[PDB]
Amino acid sequence: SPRPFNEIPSPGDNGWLNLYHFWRETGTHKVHLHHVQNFQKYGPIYREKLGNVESVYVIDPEDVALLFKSEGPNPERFLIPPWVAYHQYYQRPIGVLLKKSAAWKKDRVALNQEVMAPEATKNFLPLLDAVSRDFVSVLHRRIKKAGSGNYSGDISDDLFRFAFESITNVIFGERQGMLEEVVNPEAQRFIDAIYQMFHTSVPMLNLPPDLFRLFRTKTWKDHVAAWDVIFSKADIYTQNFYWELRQKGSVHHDYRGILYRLLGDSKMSFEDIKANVTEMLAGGVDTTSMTLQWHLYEMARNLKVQDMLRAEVLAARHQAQGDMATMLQLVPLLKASIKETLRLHPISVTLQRYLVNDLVLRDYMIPAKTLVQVAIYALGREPTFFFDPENFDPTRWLSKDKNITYFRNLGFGWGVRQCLGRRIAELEMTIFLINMLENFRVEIQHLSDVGTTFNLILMPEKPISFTFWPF
Amino acid sequence: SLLDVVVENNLDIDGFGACEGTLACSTCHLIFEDHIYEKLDAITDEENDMLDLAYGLTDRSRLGCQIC
Ligand code: HEM
Ligand SMILES: CC(C)CCC[C@@H](C)[C@H]1CC[C@H]2[C@@H]3CC=C4C[C@@H](O)CC[C@]4(C)[C@H]3CC[C@]12C
Ligand code: FES
Repeated sequence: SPRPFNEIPSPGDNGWLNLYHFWRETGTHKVHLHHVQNFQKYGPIYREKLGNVESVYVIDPEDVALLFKSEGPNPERFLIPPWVAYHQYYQRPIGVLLKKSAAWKKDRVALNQEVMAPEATKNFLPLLDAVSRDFVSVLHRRIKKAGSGNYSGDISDDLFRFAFESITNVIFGERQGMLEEVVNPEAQRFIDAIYQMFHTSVPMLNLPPDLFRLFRTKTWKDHVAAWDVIFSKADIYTQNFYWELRQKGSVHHDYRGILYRLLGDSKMSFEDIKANVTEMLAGGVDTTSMTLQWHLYEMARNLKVQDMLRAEVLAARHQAQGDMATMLQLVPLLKASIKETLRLHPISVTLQRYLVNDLVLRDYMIPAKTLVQVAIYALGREPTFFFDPENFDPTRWLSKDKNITYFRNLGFGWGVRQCLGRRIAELEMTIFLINMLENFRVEIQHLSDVGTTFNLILMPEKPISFTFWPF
Repeated sequence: SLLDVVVENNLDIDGFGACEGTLACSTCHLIFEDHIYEKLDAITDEENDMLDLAYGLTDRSRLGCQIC
């Protein structure tokens, strides 16, 4: 008695017509709003073919749970078509992001041992702390320079350089110098290419490669140029590290970074390692930086919450007697505030899985091989799933009612193919915010609501200018 | 760990311990009886997060790959 697939509410079966109306009414850079509006229009489940790709969209955590309950051993998400086309056409070695089945599993398991396992990740603490402490020093320097007892500015560019320094430090065990007054321009080029690769992805999204070649010729060209900078720089770093290792040929007892571990004790070939280094580097720069910027924004918008997080951090530093490793298990509210930041400001608009087997959702039969998307952004703003969703309230994640948070913490995805950088990102952000909260109060002058723009990853729609006061 | 037991003992459960003991899935999910539960060290924030997204949750359950 479950309804057939075609009875799922839908704007219609013409993908090109659907694409036309999406661009006309909402716009490519507002796909998150498109999702919100569609659930308002159709209810909690709908299907929409956009251009060539059809998906079923869900918002209800109970449906999300069923989706992930039926997951197979080698899950597949939606592959970004211009990314795939660039790698295939220009014959670039692929990493874990673009692989599937057994070849994906092979990379993933090798990578998990160096970047996910608690026994590997404990080594990240000193490397990430060093970078965050240097960030703090930059701000103290700018405050001194300003002569006003404070510093006001848009720090988005500093945050990109912070994220780059952090990911490179854990990968290479070496400082790139991106937080110094005089910066490596070739590393800045790498940073800028990552943003450009994301931004240029958007006009090609719902199109097959045959069409974006023909109607998005300039964008495709710019996109190819962004990825070329990414691969070229990453490959130089990796090759140089490989040869330096042989030049200094000493068996080190001290931790030397992820790459050292992979090259010395991995089942991965050098080519797989170099491909995955490229992805980790590119994945690390725009994700934590934007998420941290939103966190700072929410702290400035919610001064009482900022006070409570500071009070928690100071007590944890005291109780841990200064030790970072101990401290990180004593900041439950800070960690909750990160979940809360990702609820309202997800990096990823959706999660997606291709079904392995037929599946029923809300009395509708969804056939195997169908793409199903969980609308993460829409979920986070939905008042039936979160009390007062517009309010930044970290304590909602500590609720002893363990049905208030059921399948709600979805920012990094789920299961065996969840975010590969999740531990790096969680540790980088928590350590960053500990250092910031100990050192400054954050405010925004003339605070106004900052919206969101879809630039492949979700990002603030306009610049945010903070005021920092030393604490 | 209880994962390494299932691995080299060669038990049944399909896809149990999919991430292979890196606290990066929740397929090693197991239910413990009261007297064994309190005997084990405090639960990390990371394990708690994985547990909230594990289907069929119990207040006496833990991740198999994190139990020595
Ligand atoms: C705020 C920080 C971040 C957020 C919110 C985020 C979010 C995500 C999401 C939602 C996914 C898809 C997961 C799924 O399908 O279940 C993902 C996958 C991925 N992430 Fe992240 N991410 C972040 C940081 C990073 C960092 C720092 C890296 C660099 C190591 C990274 C590398 C990757 C890679 C390589 C994948 C694909 C993994 C695979 O297919 O096996 N991410 N991330
Ligand atoms: C730069 C590469 C190597 C790493 C990027 C990691 C993150 C940022 C990537 C990996 C998988 C990605 C998602 C893959 C699928 C979709 C569905 C699409 O309709 C909107 C974008 C979205 C939601 C992507 C957002 C960015 C994403 C989460
Ligand atoms: S096996 Fe992946 S969490 Fe225990």
